[PDB]
Amino acid sequence: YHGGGSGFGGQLRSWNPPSESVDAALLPNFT
Amino acid sequence: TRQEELAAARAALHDLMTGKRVATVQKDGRRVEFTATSVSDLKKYIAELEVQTGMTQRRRGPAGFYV
Amino acid sequence: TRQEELAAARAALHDLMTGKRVATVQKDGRRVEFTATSVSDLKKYIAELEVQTGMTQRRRGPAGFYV
Amino acid sequence: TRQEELAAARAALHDLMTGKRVATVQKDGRRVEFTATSVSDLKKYIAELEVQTGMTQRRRGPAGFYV
Amino acid sequence: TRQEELAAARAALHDLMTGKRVATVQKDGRRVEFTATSVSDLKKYIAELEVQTGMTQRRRGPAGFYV
Amino acid sequence: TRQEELAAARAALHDLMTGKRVATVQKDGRRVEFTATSVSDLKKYIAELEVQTGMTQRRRGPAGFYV
Amino acid sequence: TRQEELAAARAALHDLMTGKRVATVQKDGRRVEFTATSVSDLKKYIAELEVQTGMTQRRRGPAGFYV
Amino acid sequence: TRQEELAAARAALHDLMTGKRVATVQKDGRRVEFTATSVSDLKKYIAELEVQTGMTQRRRGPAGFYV
Amino acid sequence: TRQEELAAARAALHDLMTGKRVATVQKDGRRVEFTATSVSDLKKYIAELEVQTGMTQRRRGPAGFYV
Amino acid sequence: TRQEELAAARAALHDLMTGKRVATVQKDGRRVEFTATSVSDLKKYIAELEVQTGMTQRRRGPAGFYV
Repeated sequence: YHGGGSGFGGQLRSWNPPSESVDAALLPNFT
Repeated sequence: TRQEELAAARAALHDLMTGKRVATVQKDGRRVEFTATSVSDLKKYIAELEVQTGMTQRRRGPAGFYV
Repeated sequence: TRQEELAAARAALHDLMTGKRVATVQKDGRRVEFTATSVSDLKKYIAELEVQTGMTQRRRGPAGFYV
Repeated sequence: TRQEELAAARAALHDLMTGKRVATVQKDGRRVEFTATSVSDLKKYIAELEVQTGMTQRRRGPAGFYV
Repeated sequence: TRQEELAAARAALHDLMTGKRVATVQKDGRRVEFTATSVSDLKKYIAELEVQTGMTQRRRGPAGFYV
Repeated sequence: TRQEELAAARAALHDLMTGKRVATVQKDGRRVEFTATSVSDLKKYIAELEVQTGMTQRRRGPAGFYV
Repeated sequence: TRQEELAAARAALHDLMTGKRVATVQKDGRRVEFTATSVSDLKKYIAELEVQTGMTQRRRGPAGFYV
Repeated sequence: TRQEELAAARAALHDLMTGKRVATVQKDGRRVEFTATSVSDLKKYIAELEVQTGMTQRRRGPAGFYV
Repeated sequence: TRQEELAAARAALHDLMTGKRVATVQKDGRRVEFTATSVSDLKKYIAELEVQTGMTQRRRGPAGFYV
Repeated sequence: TRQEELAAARAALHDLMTGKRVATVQKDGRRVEFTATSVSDLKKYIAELEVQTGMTQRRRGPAGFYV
């Protein structure tokens, strides 16, 4: 699309979340 | 020859800044007084005259914003 | 005969800027002074008869806007 | 004779602009000071007496607007 | 006696404008200074004393409008 | 040749502050007059040409904020 | 050498404060006039230059509040 | 050497108040003049180094309130 | 020594009030000038320094209000 | 010695008002000048030490209101 890639005028060029399973996004600092 | 009076005006700015900008000089009935300018105008003169000459980059086009 | 007028005015601006515009001279009985003009009017005069003369473009017109 | 003082006032304006508008002149025992005006009023006088003279077009009727 | 009044006042205006109005004059031991009027008041004097004369109109009435 | 420039400007600031910046000198006929700059502009000049030169960090960026 | 000119500026503040800041000194024929600064900027200079020196505490970090 | 600093400041304040602070002296060939400081700055100076020295309490904390 | 100094200050205030506060005194070649304060500062100085000494009060704790 | 103080101050006011307050007096080679107090502060001083002394009432307290 157009919103997924880079944004408007650079914008969120640094917002690259690490696509991973919910376990990988929960267990590290779950406690 | 822009670099010439660029350097001359820079030296004049420094010379005024420290102590040395002579206003009036007199010797036994031979006296001459030079008009003086505020340092701000001389600074702006340095600014846009060095911009006009081929002196290097010192200004950037605004500033972007991003998250 | 505006070009040499431009040259003389730009010179006089330079001498006024650095150190070399004379306000008074005196020779122990032979003295004379000149009225001093502010630098702002000097640059305005320079710009006015600089654009008025046949020398090239120095300032463009407005500024467009596009997405 | 409008051209005559038009030229005289223009020359005087340039003369005052550079450095040479004499204010007071004094030989030993014989001195005289001429009164000095500002520069702005000189410019207005120049413009008004120029337009009063049948000199060429310098002012245009406002400015239209079209889409 | 107002036409020569016009002439004298206009000549004084021109002389003050360029360089030729004397604030004070001093020969050795004999000096006199004259009070110096401004420019704007002199121009109002010129206008007020030329309109009262029989010489032709210079200013006209207010401007109307029409589609 | 900025480092000795820094030294000279700092020294001039020091003499100006305490007692040792001379405005005029005179010896029974030979006298000179120096234009005196203020203190504010001189410290601005100091800061500008101190950050511009190879002098190390003196001012850092904006302050963060955390809980 | 921060201690040296620190003490020098402190003493300069003191003797300017009471009576001893010499402005102009003149023996017959030979006169000089050191420039003079205000007391406020001298105080700010003293403060900034002593805090830059590794001298002891003189400031605290804001102030907390508690019940 | 704070105590005699306080003493000298109090003295100089007293002489300044009544008549006894000398702006300048002249000796038909040798004259000097000292920069004159305003009374307010002297009072702040005396108060500051009075509270800074080891002399007793002069000003207490803020005033409480009770019914 | 506060009581007699207060008396001297009061006498100086009166002397300035009528005609006698000498500003400059000059003989042949010998001249001095004493710096001059305002009258308000001297008045408040008399005020709170007379307050600080143990002489009889002149102030009272605000004021009450009863029906 | 308040009564003669009142007399002297009222006198000095009278001489200052009309013509008889000498700002400075100069014999050849011997001149003195006295600081010239204004008139408003003179009247305030007159009123203050006039009411402070034992002489009779000059001003009374507020003003009632009745229907």
